[PDB]
Amino acid sequence: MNIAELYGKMGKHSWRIMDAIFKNLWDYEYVPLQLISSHARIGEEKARNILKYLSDLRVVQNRQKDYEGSTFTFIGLSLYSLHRLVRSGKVDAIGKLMGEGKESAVFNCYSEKFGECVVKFHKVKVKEHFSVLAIRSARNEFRALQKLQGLAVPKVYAWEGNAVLMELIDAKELYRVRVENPDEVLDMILEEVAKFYHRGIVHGDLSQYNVLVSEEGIWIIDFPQSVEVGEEGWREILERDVRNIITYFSRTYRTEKDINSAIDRILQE
Ligand SMILES: Nc1ncnc2c1ncn2[C@@H]1O[C@H](COP(=O)(O)OP(=O)(O)OP(=O)(O)O)[C@@H](O)[C@H]1O
Repeated sequence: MNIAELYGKMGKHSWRIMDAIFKNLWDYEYVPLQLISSHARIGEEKARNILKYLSDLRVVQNRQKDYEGSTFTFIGLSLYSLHRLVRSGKVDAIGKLMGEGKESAVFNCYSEKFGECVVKFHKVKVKEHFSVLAIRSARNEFRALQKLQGLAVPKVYAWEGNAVLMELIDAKELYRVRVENPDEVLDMILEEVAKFYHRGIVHGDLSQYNVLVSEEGIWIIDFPQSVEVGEEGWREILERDVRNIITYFSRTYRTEKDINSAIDRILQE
């Protein structure tokens, strides 16, 4: 069922129940029914009924093991985030899915103010909380993009929940394009990485899947794993972006660039 049809099934009472989940995410995964109810100002039995219906529509997940509590699914938190974008007047209509995998769903959408955009809905210290982590990814991407404005990255328009609204780039992933000047394209990527670094940003997942290319040039996208220069492991993360992109060019084009020199060059600037 499309996100636009799901959006159409939501009434004001539904939105207010979901606001009440969202505002309490910071201190529960499963927000207790009693608090959803007290925040939304909707009676308990009726809140319970709205939630069971939201569950049938896969917007929330309701649990009853320790206590009656509710949290967003991916679809739900995305729907809610879109809602906040629509109410801020930044989006008018959501459009068709452009792609989805492991980390995000990316939709086309149209804005009167910003034109034809994408909205990217994000999914996903002890190494072994879905909503708060997806919203932190979203926000991280948004701030990185903001600090990078003016370079070859999308213009960024807004952030709500797990959603970032940004400019549609008319270009394809590097991986899907055979370039005939690979050395120059590799150098234009490394130069942009140097400009990120001068702005205090490391991309954090640079690859052939998030450099976009056309006749016009390249763009870099996808910044939810980006860190600031000075954060823990930043330098090793920058090295991994440089090594990885250079390795992709070596494998695909037998480009000859030396990894350690490329990094030293970026770092000394
Ligand atoms: N601003 C945009 N303009 C054009 N297409 C985009 C834009 N943002 C995302 N896309 C398309 O959607 C795909 C997935 O988005 P993105 O790479 O940012 O998310 P991801 O979840 O990290 O996936 P990936 O592994 O491909 O990097 C892109 O590789 C690209 O083809």
